[PDB]
Amino acid sequence: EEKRNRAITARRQHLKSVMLQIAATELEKEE
Amino acid sequence: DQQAEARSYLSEEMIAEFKAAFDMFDADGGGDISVKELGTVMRMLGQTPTKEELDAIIEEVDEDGSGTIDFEEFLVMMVRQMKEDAKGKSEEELAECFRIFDRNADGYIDAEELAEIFRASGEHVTDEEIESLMKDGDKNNDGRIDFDEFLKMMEGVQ
Ligand SMILES: [Ca+2]
Ligand SMILES: [Ca+2]
Repeated sequence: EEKRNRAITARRQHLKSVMLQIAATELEKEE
Repeated sequence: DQQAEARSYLSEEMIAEFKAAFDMFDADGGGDISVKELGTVMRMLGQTPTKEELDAIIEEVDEDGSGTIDFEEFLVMMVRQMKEDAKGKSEEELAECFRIFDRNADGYIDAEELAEIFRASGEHVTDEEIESLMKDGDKNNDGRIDFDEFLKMMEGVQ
């Protein structure tokens, strides 16, 4: 019940970490 | 007063979890907990202030000095701490991610642009996922997210 939301926030925090990578990666290829 | 802000700054599932821990140390059942329990409750929800920092906090929230704090007080503070403790990218680097994310360059990142992001990743982001990311990120509710809103959402992220 509250375990889910714990997971929900986790997954979300993770995706944001991914965003930063995708961005970073793409910013290097710009060379 | 300046509470609803702190409430807004936190997601739905966060305030839902924070309560859980809070309520946990609330025997009085009065939506109240002892300041001698703060440090430990804050530990359950990720925060790790140094004992000296926990003392500062206790001084701020409980100024009049009764030895307890409510949940709205917990919120307002938890949020400030979360922010203070932040250790994410700076403005400069975060703005560059932004322009990578804003394909049409309208000053926003929209639902569609959002899913356009995880495509470069080998992950599977559900429709709701995309919607929740935008949900917590969306604060004026314009349906999208601007830079300043992108900052908050990226606050101390690794
Ligand atoms: Ca855009
Ligand atoms: Ca918005």
